[PDB]
Amino acid sequence: SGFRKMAFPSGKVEGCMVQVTCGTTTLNGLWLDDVVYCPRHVICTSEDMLNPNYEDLLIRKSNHNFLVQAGNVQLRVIGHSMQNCVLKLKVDTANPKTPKYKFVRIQPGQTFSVLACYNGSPSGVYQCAMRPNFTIKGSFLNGSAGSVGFNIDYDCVSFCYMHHMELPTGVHAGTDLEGNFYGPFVDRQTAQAAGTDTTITVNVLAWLYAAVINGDRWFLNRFTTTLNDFNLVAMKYNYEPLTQDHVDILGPLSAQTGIAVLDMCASLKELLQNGMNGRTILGSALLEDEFTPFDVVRQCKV
Amino acid sequence: SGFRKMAFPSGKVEGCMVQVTCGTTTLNGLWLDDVVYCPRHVICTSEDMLNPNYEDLLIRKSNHNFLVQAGNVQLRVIGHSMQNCVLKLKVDTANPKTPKYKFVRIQPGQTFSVLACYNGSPSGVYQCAMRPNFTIKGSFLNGSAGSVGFNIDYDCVSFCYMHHMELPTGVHAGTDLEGNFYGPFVDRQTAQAAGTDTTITVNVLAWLYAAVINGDRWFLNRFTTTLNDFNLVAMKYNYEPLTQDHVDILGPLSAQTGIAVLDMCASLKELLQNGMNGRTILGSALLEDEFTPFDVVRQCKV
Repeated sequence: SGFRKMAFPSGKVEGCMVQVTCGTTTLNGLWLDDVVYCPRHVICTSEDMLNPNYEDLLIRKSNHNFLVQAGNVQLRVIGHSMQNCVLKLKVDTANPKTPKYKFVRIQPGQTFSVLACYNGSPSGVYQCAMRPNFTIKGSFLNGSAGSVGFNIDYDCVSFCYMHHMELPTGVHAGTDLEGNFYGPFVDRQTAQAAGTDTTITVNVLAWLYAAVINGDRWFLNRFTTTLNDFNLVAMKYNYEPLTQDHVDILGPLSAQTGIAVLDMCASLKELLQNGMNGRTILGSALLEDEFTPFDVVRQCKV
Repeated sequence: SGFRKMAFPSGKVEGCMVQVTCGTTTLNGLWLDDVVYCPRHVICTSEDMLNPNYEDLLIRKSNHNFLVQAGNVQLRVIGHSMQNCVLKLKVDTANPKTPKYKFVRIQPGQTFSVLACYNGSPSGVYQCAMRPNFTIKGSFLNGSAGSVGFNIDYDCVSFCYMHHMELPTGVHAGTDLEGNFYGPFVDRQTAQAAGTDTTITVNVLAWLYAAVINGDRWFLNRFTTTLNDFNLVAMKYNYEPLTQDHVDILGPLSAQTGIAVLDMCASLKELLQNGMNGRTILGSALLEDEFTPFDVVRQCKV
């Protein structure tokens, strides 16, 4: 037993990280088959981040202006093309370590692992969620751009995030591997800011089921609620609405614990309105919302 | 910006995990060079749980009774030995993925990355601290014994933990890689209890520094303290003693923030005597003690 924020094993992604350098600017790239993906802001210099004309910057670059190193193996670039807000650098050598993979765009509320990398070298792996306001609360220093987020299912890597930038409140914004940003953000210096964030209700319910599975059940009670009475309280506490589809998705955990979803909602309602009164749930004094139902099922097994 | 529980990249350790089966019992082993290390209770049957005599159980086993599979490769056991609570199975092939490595016995309060594995297949990675009472709070189900904990420094994997068992309170116990158990525990299914745990003071101070680096400053104040006076307060709250060597190890974080270590001690003292008044620090409503000073510098150093 036990329940922990767990990331996926990072080995399959580690062998895909490379360093991309354009002039004096270096960040990380993702080397799959004979293509290296990286944020397009690598082609800027200090006099360019204000209003970059990315189309014109890239045309004026030649293939020999991109220095791609996979460890100490130099990869020769033989084509460069725009992919929305990332670059696809074609190289002459296929990555021998390319895993089975797909590119997937994740929904707010879904989790993934992040391999934080600097200078093409992995530093750490951690788990995090795509927030409802399309940011992630990551841990990233300067040079982390091009670090990727991913899920792994039966040795297939589903890449879902590439890191681009830090917003003024310290949260992080980035794209999918098709180069489209999550949320309204742009890869320019603007006054852009994260919108107000909310709590991921279905995940908090999943985590309370995990707590029940782990023998932590002081917050269960005899009350039940309707879905709508729950959602009115949830709104008041800046929680996302719970849909019928979320209730259905919580079906497997409801069956395993014998606790109906709307009874757990009654528990959550009481926790929102009265607090924990000094108690903890799974070691936490706050309600945790970065575990999905799938994360609980995979970690708690049967 | 941002602060997350961050594990080391797991690739180097993933290539060392194998499956060891004896009869109906399966768990994980660690394959380095031509030796597989695994918990000795793989040789246990139903009648052996309360007081196994492991000398007897091992003599009743031949090299052929041990099935080792690395991926889809059967490894031939050509030798078997018991050292303390682990078994060393000599196999006929050296692991080609053996990383540069060492075996180390970690000290209480130190942290490590755990690669949780079932059937020889890594499932997840997460951070754990060796508690002062020599347990860890992990996430381990049946079949996870032989999962390892490790740190990585300059491509060298320092193995510090092999998982063996779960105590009745739901916390975890295991050995170093020479098979010596952390704490007074024994690998048998008896009523065992850990001592009351204490809080790892140097790590709380490290995390307060992480909070300051990330913009939380509300708990700072002008009071300072002696090391001696603070340690009287720590003793009163079941906090570990702070040594002068802890103070030295916090110096890089005092340097980056401008807060003298004994001033941070004064802040911690006020936090313990008053609580947080519903405020949070780095997102938590509790003081967190599972980050070492090195852990904070790894994520925060400019």
